[PDB]
Amino acid sequence: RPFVEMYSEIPEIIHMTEGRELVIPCRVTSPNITVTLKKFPLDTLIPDGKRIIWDSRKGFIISNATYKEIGLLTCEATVNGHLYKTNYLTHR
Amino acid sequence: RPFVEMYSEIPEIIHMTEGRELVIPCRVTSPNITVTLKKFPLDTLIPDGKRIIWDSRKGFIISNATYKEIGLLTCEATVNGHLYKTNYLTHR
Amino acid sequence: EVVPFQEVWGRSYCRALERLVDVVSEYPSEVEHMFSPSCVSLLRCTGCCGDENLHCVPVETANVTMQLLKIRSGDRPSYVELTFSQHVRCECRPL
Amino acid sequence: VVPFQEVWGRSYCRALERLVDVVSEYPSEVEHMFSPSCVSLLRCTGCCGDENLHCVPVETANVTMQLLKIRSGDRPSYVELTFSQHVRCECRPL
Repeated sequence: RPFVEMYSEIPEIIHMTEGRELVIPCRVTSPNITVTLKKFPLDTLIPDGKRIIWDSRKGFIISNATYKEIGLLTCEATVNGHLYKTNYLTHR
Repeated sequence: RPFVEMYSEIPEIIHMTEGRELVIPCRVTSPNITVTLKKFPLDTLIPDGKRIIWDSRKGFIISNATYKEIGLLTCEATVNGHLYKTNYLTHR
Repeated sequence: EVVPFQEVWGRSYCRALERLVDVVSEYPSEVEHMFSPSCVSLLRCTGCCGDENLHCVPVETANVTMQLLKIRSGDRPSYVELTFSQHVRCECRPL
Repeated sequence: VVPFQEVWGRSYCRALERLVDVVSEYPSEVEHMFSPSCVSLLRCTGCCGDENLHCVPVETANVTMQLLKIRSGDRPSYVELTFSQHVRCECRPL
């Protein structure tokens, strides 16, 4: 298991506001583990290195949360032939 | 083909009046063919001999039309293993 | 290509269709609280019935149980399971 | 029990069948009565996870349907009516 917080089908509720920083706290165990950030239904937020920074010790940090970040988000990673997910719900 | 007047795709329109006679005119070539009156989606109108009469040269004769007989009606017959259909649309 | 007439007729006649109903309207004693999502999809009878003086009404119902999140002012949030009544079979009746 | 993610997916933002009046797509047809008088169209609907967003079409397409026009006293007609379907939806600020 890569995520520190054990999984639930049931998302963890994160409160956010437009404008202020947003942390998807999906921390992990090794720096060399690839984690996809998905937002329902079909968006992938790709780490670019300035608005979407991927920190292996914090999760994903988002500066300037627009409306496009409100909803059900999932962190995904595949380790040893198995797909792992952690769910979050953003609520303004 | 057992019916005299083919209505396979587009139904013939029959004007009906609340409480008066309503003929579904699906007359047939030989008096020996069994014909079934259906009303979409699920109804089947069996000729009981008085309220609903089957007359092979006329069609189905319904003596006191109610709101239950408004809509899409279908006469069905099977000849030599083939199902044939004629559709009527009753309107008030 | 062109949707055939009977398919057109059948799809709008009298049918149970999904529509969004909001949870607090199903559970008015819960107004002070918030649910996520705030609306849920239920089967409801809908249709034109072939006649301007008929309407499509439920003739049969059934319960569905749904998993939701309840957000509370001052308290911890909770996983919750709520039941709602769906329309399962519909038929045409007079106004 | 419908699992949460299905509950979510079912109400969030999507192109959903609803019944729409013909006269609401063809309002110049006042005099008459189409049969059927309403048709099934895909329409964007949802709670969008926020009561300050709403679910709007982002991609659409045309469908054509066979309908009938039962007339005042002229005679009945066949007609092929085009409508616009919602193919994709998204949540946008009100």
